[PDB]
Amino acid sequence: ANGVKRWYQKLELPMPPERIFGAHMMLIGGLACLIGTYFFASMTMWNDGYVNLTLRPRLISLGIYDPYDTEQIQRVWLPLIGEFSTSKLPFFGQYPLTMTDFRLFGWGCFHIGLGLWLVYAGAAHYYGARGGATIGEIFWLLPYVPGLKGLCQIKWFTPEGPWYKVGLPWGSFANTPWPILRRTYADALSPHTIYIGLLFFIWGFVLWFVLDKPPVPLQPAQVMTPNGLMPLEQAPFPYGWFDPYLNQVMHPMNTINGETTMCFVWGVLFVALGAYWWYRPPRSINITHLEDTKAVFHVHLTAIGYVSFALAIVGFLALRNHPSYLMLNDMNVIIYGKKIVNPGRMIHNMITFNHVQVGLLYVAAGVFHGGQYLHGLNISGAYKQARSKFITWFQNPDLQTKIVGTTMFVSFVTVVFGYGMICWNTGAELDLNFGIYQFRSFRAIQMDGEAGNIGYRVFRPKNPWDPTAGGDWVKNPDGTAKLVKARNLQVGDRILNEELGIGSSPTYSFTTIEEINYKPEWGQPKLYAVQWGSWTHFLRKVNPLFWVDKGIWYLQNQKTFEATRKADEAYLAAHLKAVSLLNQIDDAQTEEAKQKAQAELDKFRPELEKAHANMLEWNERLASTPAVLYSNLRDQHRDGEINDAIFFWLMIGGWLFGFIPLLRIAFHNYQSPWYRDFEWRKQSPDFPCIGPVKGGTCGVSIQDQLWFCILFSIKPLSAIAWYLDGGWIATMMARGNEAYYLTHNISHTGGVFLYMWNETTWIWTDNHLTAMLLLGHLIWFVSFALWFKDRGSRAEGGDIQSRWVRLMGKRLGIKTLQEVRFPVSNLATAKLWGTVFFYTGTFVLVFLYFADGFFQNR
Amino acid sequence: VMATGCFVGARNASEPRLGSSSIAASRTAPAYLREAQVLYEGSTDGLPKDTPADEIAHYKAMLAELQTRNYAACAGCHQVNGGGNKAINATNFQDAGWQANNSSPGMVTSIVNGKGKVMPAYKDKLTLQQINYLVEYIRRFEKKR
Amino acid sequence: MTAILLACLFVLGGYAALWGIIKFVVANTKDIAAN
Amino acid sequence: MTAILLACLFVLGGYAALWGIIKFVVANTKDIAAN
Amino acid sequence: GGCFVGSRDPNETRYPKAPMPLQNQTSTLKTAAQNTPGAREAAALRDRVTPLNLQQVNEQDVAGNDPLGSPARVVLDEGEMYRDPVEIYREGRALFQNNCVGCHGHNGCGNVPRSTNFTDPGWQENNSDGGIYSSIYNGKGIGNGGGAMPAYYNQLSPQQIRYLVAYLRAFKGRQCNGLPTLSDVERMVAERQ
Amino acid sequence: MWNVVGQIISVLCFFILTVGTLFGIVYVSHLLSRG
Amino acid sequence: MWNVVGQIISVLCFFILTVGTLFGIVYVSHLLSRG
Amino acid sequence: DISKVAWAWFGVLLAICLIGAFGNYVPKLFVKMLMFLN
Ligand code: 2GO
Ligand code: BCL
Ligand code: CLA
Ligand SMILES: CNCCOP(=O)(O)O[C@H](COC(=O)CCCCCCCCCCCC(C)C)OC(=O)CCCCCCCCCCCC(C)C
Ligand SMILES: CNCCOP(=O)(O)O[C@H](COC(=O)CCCCCCCCCCCC(C)C)OC(=O)CCCCCCCCCCCC(C)C
Ligand SMILES: CC(C)CCCCCCCCCCCC(=O)OC[C@@H](OC(=O)CCCCCCCCCCCC(C)C)OP(=O)(O)OCCN
Ligand code: HEC
Ligand code: HEC
Ligand code: SF4
Ligand SMILES: [Ca+2]
Repeated sequence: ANGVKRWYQKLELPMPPERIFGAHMMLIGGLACLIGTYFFASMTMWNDGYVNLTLRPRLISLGIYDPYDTEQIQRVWLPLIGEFSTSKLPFFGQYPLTMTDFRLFGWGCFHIGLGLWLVYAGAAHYYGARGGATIGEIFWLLPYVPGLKGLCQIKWFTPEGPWYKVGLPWGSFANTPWPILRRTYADALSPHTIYIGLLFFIWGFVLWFVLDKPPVPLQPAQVMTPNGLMPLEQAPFPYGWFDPYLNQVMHPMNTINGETTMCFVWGVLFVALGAYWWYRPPRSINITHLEDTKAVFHVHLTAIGYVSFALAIVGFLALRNHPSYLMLNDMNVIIYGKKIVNPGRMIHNMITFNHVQVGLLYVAAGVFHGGQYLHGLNISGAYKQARSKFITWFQNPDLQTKIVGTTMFVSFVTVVFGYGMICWNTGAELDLNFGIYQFRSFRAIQMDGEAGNIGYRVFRPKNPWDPTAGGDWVKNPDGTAKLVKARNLQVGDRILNEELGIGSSPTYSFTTIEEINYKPEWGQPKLYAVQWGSWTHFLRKVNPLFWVDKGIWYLQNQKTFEATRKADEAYLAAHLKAVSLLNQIDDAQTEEAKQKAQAELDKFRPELEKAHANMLEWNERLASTPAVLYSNLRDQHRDGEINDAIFFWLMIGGWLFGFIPLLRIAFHNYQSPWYRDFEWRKQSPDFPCIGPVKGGTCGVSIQDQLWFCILFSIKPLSAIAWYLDGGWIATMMARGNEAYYLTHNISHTGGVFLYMWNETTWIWTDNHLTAMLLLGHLIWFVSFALWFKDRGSRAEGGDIQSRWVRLMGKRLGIKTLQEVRFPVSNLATAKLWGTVFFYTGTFVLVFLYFADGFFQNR
Repeated sequence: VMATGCFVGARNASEPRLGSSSIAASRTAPAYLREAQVLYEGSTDGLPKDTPADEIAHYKAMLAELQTRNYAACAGCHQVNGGGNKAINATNFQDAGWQANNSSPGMVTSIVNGKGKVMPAYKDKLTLQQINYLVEYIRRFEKKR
Repeated sequence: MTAILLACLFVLGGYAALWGIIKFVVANTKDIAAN
Repeated sequence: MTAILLACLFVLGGYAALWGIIKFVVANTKDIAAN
Repeated sequence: GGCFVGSRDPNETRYPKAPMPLQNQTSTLKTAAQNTPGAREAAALRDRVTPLNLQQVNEQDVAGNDPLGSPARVVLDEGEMYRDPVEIYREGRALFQNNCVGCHGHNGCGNVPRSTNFTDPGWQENNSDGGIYSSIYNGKGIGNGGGAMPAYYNQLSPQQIRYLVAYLRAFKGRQCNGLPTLSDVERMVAERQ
Repeated sequence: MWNVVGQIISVLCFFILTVGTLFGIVYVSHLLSRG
Repeated sequence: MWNVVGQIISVLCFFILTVGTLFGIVYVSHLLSRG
Repeated sequence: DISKVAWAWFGVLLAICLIGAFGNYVPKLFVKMLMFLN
């Protein structure tokens, strides 16, 4: 509490309102100037990059960015404009410009104009509260720009100034004698929600009359398109409601018109809720400590975190298949010279994971900040006499250990289940022998087709149920190995691994057929013989989301489901009967019998072709029905996978793993039960320890629990990233086209570890992304310097280094070096910067898994 | 603040035709594929009778220049429609197995470098942006199965 | 819409389920101090 | 034999080199304590 | 981990092959068992199973350093290339299992995103042998050292790439359980390579 | 469905072996420092 | 001969800029934290 | 020191270890009890 600690804590709560208000208004104005520049960065003369690409789908949907507009403009407004001083537009003049460049420049300028003015008006409230300020204090870096000192004594934002430099003439909100103004923060909740309702109404008027998207049901009967004037329902997506990439009319609320009708809906709701609160503001005793801005800061901030998580979820679904993003896949997208696989989905993934990441940070930081309010209360005596039940509901220390311990138990059980299943199935997929057990892989041999006429040597047991049976090789009467055709494989049969070409399982010798004539519920339309070893395909159904999704889809699609089932049925019967006819040919034994047989097969054949084409086309019609929750790349149903089931369990376990430190902040900011047995009392929110006593105590403060939340949460977050970008999370080594994935029509990019090496071969083909990869790795491992129990070693070595450098200064007569003292971070600041370095390392590196492309092929 | 925009540079495109942005054309599928079809066919003849006079003559000037550098058109090895020639081993772009087992990024370098014996290198004939357009046109030849 | 509603309902359901467990423990261990 | 002797001598000269350096620093900063 | 490895398969002899030549195959300097109880069975058995061109090859012998190793100049003589299935199998499975499985799978059906899948008939029909050489030699895609399909012109010899080319045509129309066997190579070679 | 009854037996033995072993190293690490 | 000299000059500048920058980070760390 | 109860777990872990190795190595070697063969 003397070093660097007073720099990132210089602006703490509570604060006066004019100071919060003006500072927010200035940030708003600054964020509008930055978006201004992003509009300039989106014009059509620039390369694709990750900024202008995250904005383009939305700019298309608004009609600002026209995808099919090539005509160059040469005059538009004021007379004669080939190019000027910076030219016809400042510096945009050497370029050829279209209408969408002008729209983009118009919107960019507005943003910059309205931003700059919001910055000024915000400084009028901010500096105006203080009576006013000087150009030299506002800007502060003008003292050392000699000359300009006569215009750095001028006072701005003053109370009685001439109009153009006034600030707040009555000094503060509370003194100004306007009765409309509300005097507390509860009271003010009402005009705030009226103001927000009005911002909605503004966006809908702009949508309707400036962007020309009327609200449903007042949509136009026709729209203008690059091919002329077209009925709304046939005009393609940016212009009308017809989705080209799915080839269907869009629901009316799936369009930007749907969005302008919701503008008016939401606006009316917010205005009415504000009118209600104008007569009935919040009042209960449970809430009146929230007038302190330090306390509401906790409520608001972790609320916004939850809002951010909810944006991620809603946005993901709503837009995973929307024509805004798919339209990027036809725009010849080139980044750092390259050509991207599926840039639509990539950009979509980046926006949703960016919201996800904001959600975690703000929830955690809101809780941390709340822990600071509560520690304050304890350390001044008034925690024990808080009156709101939102504090007092959790004061009993024994309830606090019951809450925490059962959320540890729930975390434990569900993480053990998830991770334990991942481990079981990587054992299965890798065919590992443990001596005590042999893991066995999925393997499939087609049994219909022409592949069902391929022969195999088969070792057949007689009676698996008599231990001490044994088996024999299937043979001819002549003694030589009979080749069994795949159609005649039976359950129990063993085939040599090396007759199948398998070199990856050298520890066991045979594949066992465990199921014949198998057709995947969801998968390829074929019939198979299977070794299910240890691979647990049933685990897909251990997912409550498998069942809700499939039940609702069955209900919407019941009678094509039913006909597809009857087609499969008729086909399996035809296959079986055709296999018996083929077998009578094989074993016919005398050409009279062999002609009779071949003539029977020749007569059944047309009918077996009919049943196959029937099954094929019902199974194709079934696989093109609309998705509910689990989706294709073309918004079609897919069954849930082992991957989806693992992701369900990992969300429960891993978010509880990551959030148990936050419950420790909320309950144990002053005393945990380990502290309370010793009589200890944590004296501040950020102390590093108090140890070596009792074995050592590093990491009990609230600041540290915040850092341990951030780390532990890296684990569910990376589950989310792998799952968005198409990794397979249910094992560690899944290969892209392994027999299981191929037979069950699953597309994935890798499998835990394998994903990592699989995506990085794509990452290596971009030299900007490989530079990012190198820098990312270096930031991270340096966090270890700062996080290991080693600060004393670093202090005592730094000291040797300082002595030495001062010896060199004194010897060589170099005055700048005879008093060097190297600065060595203390333990608290080492933990802060260690968490910073750990976090940023990891998440630059994750950006790369998204930036490489979306390789899921659906 | 940081990305004040983002300084990514200006986009490389093809040749300019007066009054119609070439940079823009290079991201608008119907414009880029019209130029890909011209390169692919070696003529402006299969272009929509709706094509403007200026367009039809800019393409011809493009071809005439390429004819002096001994450029060989893609059609007629591969045909006007795909799926080349088994005789010459010329690739069939209509085939779905050929299409699934190629990425568009990968396809690029096989046109740049040429491919084994007969398919010629185009690195000294065409710009990398004109190869990108052709990879996009070849994509639209795919048939099912 | 159906997918968005299902996903949100499942997140709030995980919270509600945790509340119910954590309150089946509190209600039936009320005679025992944790320690 | 030649490569073996070279490697070995290069490691032994790595240590001998360092000592010499250190000896130069000690002698030429005699009478400056390093506090 | 150690000692309790299994019994060795009697069909994999350890009987020794002749040593790899010191002279470069591209040299312009001077160009390019007994009767003891079981020594003849062991030599005959080594002649089918133990590979001769598995080892990385002298640096002057790599295809980028070989005067006749460029895609434009290599000789793809079909009679020499599809002459002997034992040999294609002996050599190409060792080279493939080592170098190519990582990215193309243990079944050779594709592991790394967008990777080839050699069992696909449509892919087989539309590739030449010379085409397959070009993509091994050059790599596929833009990047340093080839793209996502890496280049091999330092790394492999022209003779090693040719065993790879012939082996890869045994993948045609097989199922997704490991690699082509000796009789896959033989049915491929009978149906004209 | 005998593969799903067989598979499940294995998976259940895996969980007893592993979680039994984990809480076996936690019980033997308490005898080496306190009991 | 001349390429080599040109390359030595770029490498020197890089060492002057990266080591130089690193020490400035230390000095700045020093001014914040204390003196 | 070891409790009776912790000695009776260490017995269940060994029964699961030789029910696994007995069914893994017996059909490999004795060519019987074919149900468990691979
Ligand atoms: C060919 C691959 C290539 C090479 C060059 C490479 C090598 C190495 C080395 C080395 C010497 O070999 C190191 C030391 C190293 C280090 C790292 N790399 Zn690294 N690395 C590569 C590539 C990359 C890339 C692109 C990325 C990393 C990422 C990272 C990161 C990871 C930091 C970290 O702690 O991350 C924790 C999260 C992990 C490991 C991901 C787990 C994902 C999984 C799907 C989650 C769910 C499943 C589990 C069983 C879950 C538990 C259950 C529950 C609690 C949720 C650091 C800098 C990083 C990352 O994983 O971040 C989460 C990252 O994004 N790396 N990495
Ligand atoms: C919606 C209610 C608000 C909230 C409103 C208030 C108000 C008002 C008060 C507090 C107060 C407290 N809150 Mg709070 N607080 C919220 C969330 C949290 C969370 C959390 C993990 O999310 C924690 C750990 C805390 C903890 C705390 C303490 C710092 C403090 C008093 C102890 C305690 O109450 O234990 C809390 C323990 C928990 C176990 C609760 C966790 C569950 C929360 C309620 C909801 C999560 C679900 C969310 C809706 C899911 C989102 C949906 C999806 C996005 C689709 N709050 C949410 C955002 N909180 C009091 C205070 O004094 O601080 C200044 C106080 O008066
Ligand atoms: C990049 C990794 C890195 C570097 C360069 C260092 C550097 C050092 N460590 Mg730290 N350390 C690291 C990581 C690193 N460490 C990790 C991962 C851990 C966890 C185990 C630690 C734990 C740790 C302990 C406990 C201690 C140290 C100590 C030391 C110092 C040894 C004294 C000395 O040998 O002088 C020789 C100097 C060098 C050999 C390094 C030269 C500078 C390097 C090469 C490059 C600068 C690179 C940097 C990333 C550049 C960014 C610059 C910016 C402009 C881009 C030295 C300053 C000791 C010490 O005395 O404390 C001061 C010490 O006690 N290290
Ligand atoms: C490339 N192919 C992957 C995507 O394929 P597709 O779109 O077909 O299928 C899914 C499935 O649906 C879900 O996956 C819904 C969540 C279920 C909750 C399951 C139950 C959740 C309960 C957890 C409660 C935790 C509490 C108690 C701490 O695609 C998605 O929706 C995933 C994208 C969304 C991104 C994740 C959003 C954040 C995760 C939840 C945040 C939680 C926080 C508020 C803490
Ligand atoms: C009284 N002593 C103890 C109590 O006080 P106490 O510990 O807070 O004092 C610290 C400690 O010392 C360090 O913490 C070491 C830094 C030097 C290592 C030097 C090594 C740094 C290199 C690391 C880079 C690796 C990354 C890139 C992977 O307080 C701080 O340094 C606080 C951190 C603030 C630093 C701000 C950096 C911004 C400067 C950027 C612009 C400078 C130049 C560009 C002009
Ligand atoms: C695995 C490990 C544990 C085992 C270590 C192996 C040890 C092997 C010992 C290495 C033996 C080398 C001799 C062979 C050789 O040097 O060859 C001929 C060499 O003739 C000699 O000088 C002969 C004199 C050799 C008398 C030296 C005895 C060595 C002592 C070992 C001490 C080990 C310690 C204590 C660490 O030729 P030239 O250099 O002239 O020509 C270049 C060759 N192109
Ligand atoms: C003279 C014939 C000829 C001309 C002209 C020709 N090609 Fe080819 N091309 C071939 C043959 C032959 C192959 C088969 C390559 C091989 O051996 O595998 C092929 C292969 C291809 C492939 C498949 C490559 C791959 O990787 O798999 C593409 C794409 C292709 N050509 C595009 C073009 C384009 C684009 C042009 C014109 C710009 C063009 N070709 C001109 C003959 C030609
Ligand atoms: C690093 C991963 C990787 C390794 C190692 C690798 N490949 Fe590939 N391979 C790919 C990818 C990715 C493709 C798809 C390229 C494309 O279209 O984008 C591919 C494609 C191919 C193609 C088809 C080329 C064509 O033009 O159609 C052949 C042939 C090929 N690989 C053979 C091999 C052989 C032989 C080896 C070992 C020598 C090998 N590969 C090693 C990743 C790899
Ligand atoms: S090593 Fe550090 S954290 Fe641990 S007791 Fe000592 S000073 Fe505290
Ligand atoms: Ca990706």
